Amino acid sequence: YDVKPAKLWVTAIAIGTPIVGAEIKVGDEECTTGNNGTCVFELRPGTYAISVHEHGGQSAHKEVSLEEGNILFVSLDLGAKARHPS
Amino acid sequence: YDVKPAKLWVTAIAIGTPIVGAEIKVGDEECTTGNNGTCVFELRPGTYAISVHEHGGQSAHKEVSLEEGNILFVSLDLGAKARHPS
Amino acid sequence: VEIITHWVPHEVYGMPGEPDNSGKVFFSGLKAKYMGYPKDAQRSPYPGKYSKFWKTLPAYRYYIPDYMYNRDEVRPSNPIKGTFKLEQCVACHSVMTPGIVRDYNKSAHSKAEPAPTGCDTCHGNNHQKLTMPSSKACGTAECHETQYNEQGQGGIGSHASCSSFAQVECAWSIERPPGDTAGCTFCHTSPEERCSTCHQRHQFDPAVARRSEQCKTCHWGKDHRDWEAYDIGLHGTVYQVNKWDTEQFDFSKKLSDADYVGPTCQYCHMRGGHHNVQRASIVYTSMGMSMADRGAPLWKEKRDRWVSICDDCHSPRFARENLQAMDESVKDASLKYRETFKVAEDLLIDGVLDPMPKDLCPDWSGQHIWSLKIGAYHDGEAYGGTTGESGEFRMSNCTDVERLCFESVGYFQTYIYKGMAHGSWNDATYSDGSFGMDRWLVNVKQNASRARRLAALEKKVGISWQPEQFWKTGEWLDQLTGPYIVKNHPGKTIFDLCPDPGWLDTHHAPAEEVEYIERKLKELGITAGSH
Amino acid sequence: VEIITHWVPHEVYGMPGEPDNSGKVFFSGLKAKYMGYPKDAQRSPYPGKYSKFWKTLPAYRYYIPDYMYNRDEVRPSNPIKGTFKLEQCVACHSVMTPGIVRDYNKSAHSKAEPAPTGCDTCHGNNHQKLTMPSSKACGTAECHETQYNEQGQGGIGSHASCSSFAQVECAWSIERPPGDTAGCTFCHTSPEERCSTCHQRHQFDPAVARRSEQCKTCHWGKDHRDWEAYDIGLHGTVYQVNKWDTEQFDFSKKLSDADYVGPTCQYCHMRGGHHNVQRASIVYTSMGMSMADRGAPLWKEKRDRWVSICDDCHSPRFARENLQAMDESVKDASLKYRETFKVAEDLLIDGVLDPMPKDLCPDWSGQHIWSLKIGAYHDGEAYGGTTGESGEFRMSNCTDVERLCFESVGYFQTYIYKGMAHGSWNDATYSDGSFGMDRWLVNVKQNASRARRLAALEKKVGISWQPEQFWKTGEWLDQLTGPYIVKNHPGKTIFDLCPDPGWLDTHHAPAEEVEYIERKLKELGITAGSH
Ligand code: HEC
Ligand code: HEC
Ligand code: HEC
Ligand code: HEC
Ligand code: HEC
Ligand code: HEC
Ligand code: HEC
Ligand code: HEC
Ligand code: HEC
Ligand code: HEC
Ligand code: HEC
Ligand code: HEC
Ligand code: HEC
Ligand code: HEC
Ligand SMILES: [K+]
Repeated sequence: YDVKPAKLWVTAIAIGTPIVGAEIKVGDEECTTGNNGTCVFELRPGTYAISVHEHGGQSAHKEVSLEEGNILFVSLDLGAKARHPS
Repeated sequence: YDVKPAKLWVTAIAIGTPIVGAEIKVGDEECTTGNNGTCVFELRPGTYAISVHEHGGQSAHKEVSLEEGNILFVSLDLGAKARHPS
Repeated sequence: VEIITHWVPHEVYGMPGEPDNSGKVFFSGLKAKYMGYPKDAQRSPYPGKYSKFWKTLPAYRYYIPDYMYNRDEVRPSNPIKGTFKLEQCVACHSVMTPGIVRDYNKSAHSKAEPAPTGCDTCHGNNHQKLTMPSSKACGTAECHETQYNEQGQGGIGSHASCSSFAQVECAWSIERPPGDTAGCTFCHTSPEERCSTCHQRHQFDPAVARRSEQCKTCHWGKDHRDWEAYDIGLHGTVYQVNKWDTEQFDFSKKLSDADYVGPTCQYCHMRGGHHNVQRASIVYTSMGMSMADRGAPLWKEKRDRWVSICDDCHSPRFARENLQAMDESVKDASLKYRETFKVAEDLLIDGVLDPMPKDLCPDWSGQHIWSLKIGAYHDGEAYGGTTGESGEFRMSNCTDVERLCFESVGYFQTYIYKGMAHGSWNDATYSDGSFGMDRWLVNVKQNASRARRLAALEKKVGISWQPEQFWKTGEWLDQLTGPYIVKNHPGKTIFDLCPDPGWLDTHHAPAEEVEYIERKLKELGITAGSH
Repeated sequence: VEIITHWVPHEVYGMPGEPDNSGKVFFSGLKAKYMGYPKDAQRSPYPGKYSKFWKTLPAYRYYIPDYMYNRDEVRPSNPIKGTFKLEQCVACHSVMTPGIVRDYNKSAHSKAEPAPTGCDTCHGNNHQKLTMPSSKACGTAECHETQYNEQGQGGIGSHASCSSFAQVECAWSIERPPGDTAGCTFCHTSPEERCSTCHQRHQFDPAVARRSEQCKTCHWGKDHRDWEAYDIGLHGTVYQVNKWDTEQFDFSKKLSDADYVGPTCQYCHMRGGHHNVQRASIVYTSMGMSMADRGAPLWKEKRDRWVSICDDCHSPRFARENLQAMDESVKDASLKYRETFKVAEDLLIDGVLDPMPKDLCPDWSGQHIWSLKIGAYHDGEAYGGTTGESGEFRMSNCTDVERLCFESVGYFQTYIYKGMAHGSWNDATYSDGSFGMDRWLVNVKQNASRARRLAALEKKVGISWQPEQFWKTGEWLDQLTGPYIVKNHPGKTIFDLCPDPGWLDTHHAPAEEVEYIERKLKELGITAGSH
């Protein structure tokens, strides 16, 4: 029997615009966002802590409980202070 | 072997409009233009002189040396003096 | 929506006084120094009466090709040298200009025997002495003389004269910088000069030429909603719904055998495949701006012919009476315009028009003749010009009252004629038709009222109104022919400076047309008209 | 046509003073008490700099979904509970929303192996935690990163910025009640935010996306007749005649292999299937309202690239010279507008403009800056605002002269650029093109004349004209941002109240663009511009 892993999308926003180069921590996994501002994680069932950090000093946190074969998109806005020139 | 003739298009105009009635002679073959205002000649390769004579006493002259199997369109604008009512 | 002055690198922002042809961005197009068209650019002069004042662009070479391309003095340079066989044209261009060869290979010209009508047949063998084939080239006795002669049967305002008369002697085109009216060259010259019209090069497919949409590219817009009227009418509805159903519309059939459910432009205007598109026309009415009762006994035989075409899918009576309705709409439209014109004419006669023609920029001719003056109807000091001479009919460089009058007869009235003729009921009414003229009549009356109220106030208070400077001069106005003639040739007009005979001098109405009218006027006992 | 006040039961007739949101019929929309948009309705705030003043409707949630739908704080309620397998999505929705499932089943997404891209892949498994997939969702590295990155290469005025800049910081949208400009949200956000653009959900067919008509839904109308110009031009004529003939147009082919008889929007703008639709653009000219000679040596390489595209079916020369004609039309158009603007500017400087900006309702910013003021060109007391600051360019809340100027450059001028670029000769001339600007110039001059004549009369008679109350206040005007800021935040502007960095602060021109311009200006020896 194969336990189908959960798929978690995490999008980092700064009042509408995607944050580039933000680091998203979900469980033990790390992802540094590209132009999307979106990281996709494939995770085993369980409860996880999502944390989005960006070099400006702004952070967003959300705790998520994932079942078997769950697909969830998470959208976290870090406010206007997370918007940096170029 | 067949010496493929050269096709000579001679268009008589009077600052735009085609001159009807105007006659064109090249070599021995004598053409006289209709409403179209053009004469299609088929000539043996060589050098030929083109003359465009009119009833209204206005002419244009030119000379062409046609090789084998040439197609050349010639446009000769005789001017406003080669333009009579109706 | 803003005039965006950011993001784009500053290095490319144009600053006041800099040339417009530098390639720099001028915000809202302001503050640039007008350099004008490239007069050093290798090109051809335009043909015809007004050659001297006809400013041209390189692109124009293609549009009247016999004069503007094919003469040795004018033919443009070409980087490819040599004289070639047909095989060579095809092979090289198959890669260099792929689409042209793709089209050519599909064409009947390529398949023709014993010898194909190849690139060389239409363009020549010598790549340094290439030519662009005009209608004259296609219409040679050996080739398509039939279609050339058919088209050439057309009178004024037909495909036979749309270049030589309408465009070559186009007032506005001559008057303005080239590019202002570049589109006019590209549109007008085609039907008369280039047979790639309707059946596109290089495929030359009669099947595609039989489609209604072919005409839309020219027969649309502000001053002739031919396409729009047809398209939205029930004929156009039938067409759009059925055109790709081969059981309803078979474009492979010749027009003589056309058995469509509904008519196409070609079905009516090119009956039997005749290339004189004006063949069935009753009388030329200057785009429908001039008025005629086409249903009058004078034109009985010509209207009957139209009923013969509608007869195909309707009772004579139904068609007869529907076209009679058109006649009535046309007459009622001119009734409105006569009222509209009266208001405008009264402003001129009373001298309260703001401003009077004398205070406007000189017209294309270099004169101060009233815009709306029709030489055949108007004569007097107030109108200007010699006896029988008309003004420059325009929507530009005039008063609002003059402009709105132009719009009423030159746009809205044409929507009524073309609308009713093609079965577009809304084009003749709500959609800038009858009710368009209504709206403009109100607009004219209001403008007349305001101008008269100001003149009355200024008289009583003792102000003599000095017409503003912008009526006389301005950045665009200064570039026109009018100011140039007044300055550089003081005593004379454009007609003096261009003494050559025009199109009208060498082209007359056919003998049969005069013969018909004279016969019918005698038959009915109506007085003949004047010059 | 009447305002019909009968037949419909009286019980539902709205009487003066009653709420407009009661659902009662108010004849001609009169006498109702304006209640405004439902601010209690569960919805999302708009993102961006002006979030605080951005009034939103529930419907907007879909249009910028990452911020406006996908956040837990905002996600709307749903009557269906549970987390489901893909089978369950399809089975339930096959009946509940049949068309979506019909589309999905046709899509390649459903057929994909080893696992399909199913409803759950794009929307989520938990029906209480559903999400709407943005361009970011499609553009994940595992999926369609290529197309996302391609589109994202676009600069200002591209599909990459049409939401984030143009719409999120849209002056008029912010200024007005929502619904006044609801259509702007629905149109602008799509290309940037939703990849269901061009290839519709849920079928996502590239074959349908390759059709010209796809672009028409946004690229039409008053300020960009892109579709109209293409459609009526010979390219559009060829298209309409041949588009359902598979031998002429094969939409199954990829754009790299496109061998059509005539071009599509995609053929030119999405060359090779590249998703940056602006890739081939020469320079951003603010919808063509700003002016540039694109044929100038500065832009030689960029124009050459366009000739390379036309090369497919034309000689380089023919294409080069045709686009040169466009350049000339563009330059001649701005010549006219400069004359038009001068008339308007003179009214302001002479202070006889009726009325002056100070007597109009405050602009969106809460200021009385002149509508037509361009900060880069205009500075002075008469213009208003700080140095370098522009006015709110608008067709609303202004004088006729201001309005007609906006219309001339913002509508008619664009018809000339787009018209000439796409081969619509009438769009550049008769159909509100060159001759549109002509008509408006006359209209501006007349309005200037009248205003000056009144001012002169009032001086001599000793009347100091008090601008009417309706310039300042009115039922609609009172609902705008201007009056609110003046009343509630007296000393400050909207820029003070929204201090956050804007789009322009974080987004700059690409390095290669600046590098090219600097190289070319040095190569030709032209002075660089200013801020
Ligand atoms: C542009 C290249 C055109 C296409 C394609 C078609 N027509 Fe045309 N047509 C065109 C012009 C410029 C003119 C006359 C201009 C002038 O000198 O006044 C015409 C004329 C006609 C007419 C006669 C109108 C009149 O007032 O007598 C008709 C009836 C007509 N055209 C019909 C027509 C049809 C049916 C076409 C499609 C097959 C068509 N035209 C193509 C320009 C162009
Ligand atoms: C092939 C797919 C084409 C591309 C790419 C472009 N054009 Fe085209 N054009 C094409 C056809 C088949 C036609 C119809 C030819 C006819 O006989 O009418 C055209 C037409 C034009 C025209 C108008 C026709 C004329 O006056 O000669 C113009 C002005 C034109 N084409 C220019 C043009 C330019 C500038 C292009 C690049 C941007 C371009 N075309 C692309 C086929 C194709
Ligand atoms: C549009 C208004 C056209 C213009 C301008 C020209 N042609 Fe045409 N042509 C047109 C149609 C609709 C058709 C099909 C008519 C039919 O009979 O069904 C044609 C057909 C031709 C043909 C084929 C002749 C035949 O066997 O039926 C030729 C050879 C042809 N046309 C030539 C031609 C030339 C030389 C033109 C310039 C003067 C020309 N055409 C103009 C529509 C239009
Ligand atoms: C048959 C039902 C028609 C179709 C299809 C189209 N038109 Fe027509 N057109 C038709 C009539 C009966 C008339 C009035 C002629 C008259 O004087 O009684 C017209 C008028 C025109 C004109 C004006 C011609 C003139 O002499 O002034 C033009 C230029 C014209 N139509 C063009 C045209 C085009 C381009 C069409 C296709 C879209 C078209 N017509 C359709 C009859 C019919
Ligand atoms: C009933 C189902 C019908 C049959 C069978 C036929 N026609 Fe008809 N016809 C029908 C309607 C509803 C109308 C419209 C009447 C109106 O008031 O406008 C018509 C119209 C005609 C007309 C006149 C209109 C026109 O297009 O010219 C004619 C001349 C006509 N019908 C003839 C006709 C003939 C010959 C039929 C037999 C083949 C025929 N109709 C069948 C409804 C019906
Ligand atoms: C609406 C949803 C659109 C569709 C469908 C297409 N386009 Fe678009 N396009 C749209 C907007 C709102 C914008 C820019 C707005 C702004 O921020 O200024 C654009 C932009 C373009 C451009 C660039 C224009 C410029 O000034 O640089 C091009 C060349 C363009 N669009 C072309 C285009 C084509 C070819 C399309 C069909 C495949 C198309 N667009 C679809 C809105 C929408
Ligand atoms: C199926 C036959 C439909 C019915 C019935 C209605 N709509 Fe539709 N709509 C449908 C499709 C296939 C599309 C294209 C989807 C895309 O990706 O663009 C649409 C589009 C819309 C839109 C615009 C697209 C968007 O912004 O999301 C709107 C606003 C819309 N539809 C609303 C709508 C409404 C209110 C309807 C009832 C009156 C309606 N649609 C009917 C398919 C179908
Ligand atoms: C219209 C302007 C479009 C927008 C906005 C987006 N796409 Fe598109 N897409 C478009 C066309 C005309 C085509 C076919 C192009 C071709 O190469 O022939 C496509 C194609 C795709 C594809 C298929 C890729 C392929 O194998 O060729 C994908 C996967 C795709 N597009 C995705 C995509 C995404 C993710 C978008 C949002 C950012 C998007 N497209 C926008 C037209 C348009
Ligand atoms: C090829 C022949 C084209 C087709 C088909 C379409 N367009 Fe185009 N477009 C073309 C050119 C050569 C230009 C001018 C570009 C320049 O700066 O020289 C344009 C212009 C536009 C623009 C403006 C882009 C800008 O940079 O400002 C837009 C937005 C645009 N075109 C859109 C567009 C659409 C939607 C089309 C389909 C209907 C379309 N174009 C057809 C060439 C061609
Ligand atoms: C006669 C039936 C032709 C044959 C055979 C070929 N072409 Fe042609 N071509 C023809 C015409 C009537 C025109 C329009 C001329 C004008 O004055 O506008 C053309 C035009 C061209 C052009 C320039 C226009 C353009 O689209 O760029 C080129 C470069 C051209 N033709 C090339 C060409 C080639 C390579 C051919 C052989 C395959 C060919 N043409 C065949 C008429 C005819
Ligand atoms: C080699 C490659 C060839 C050969 C053998 C022929 N042609 Fe051409 N032709 C060629 C090029 C690269 C160009 C474009 C030149 C440019 O504009 O930069 C052309 C152009 C034409 C044209 C258009 C002329 C114009 O722009 O005004 C025509 C009408 C043309 N060629 C016709 C033609 C014919 C009839 C040939 C056979 C005899 C032929 N070409 C040969 C490239 C090549
Ligand atoms: C011989 C030919 C016939 C026969 C046997 C029938 N019809 Fe007619 N019909 C005929 C002509 C020549 C005309 C046109 C008359 C004209 O307008 O000049 C008609 C007309 C009609 C109409 C239209 C009446 C109208 O215009 O208002 C209808 C509706 C009609 N015909 C119907 C019809 C029916 C039902 C017949 C069989 C019983 C019938 N016709 C016979 C020619 C002929
Ligand atoms: C209607 C308006 C609107 C509603 C009010 C809003 C806020 C916008 C925003 C803009 C802006 C800003 C631009 C940039 C140009 C400028 O001069 O300020 C404008 C561009 C525009 C185009 C691009 C055309 C080009 O660049 O050649 C397109 C395709 C637009 C179309 C939408 C439209 C969809 C049918 C509606 C509604 C509006 N616009 Fe816009 N927009 N827009 N626009
Ligand atoms: C042109 C006019 C017209 C010619 C003058 C006449 C007499 C009418 C009559 C009316 C009336 C009355 C109505 C009812 C509305 C009102 O406010 O008075 C009007 C409606 C109308 C519609 C309905 C649209 C809707 O209700 O949403 C339609 C489809 C109309 C179209 C015709 C039209 C055909 C192309 C032409 C011509 C006219 N109308 Fe009308 N009409 N109409 N109309
Ligand atoms: K018949």
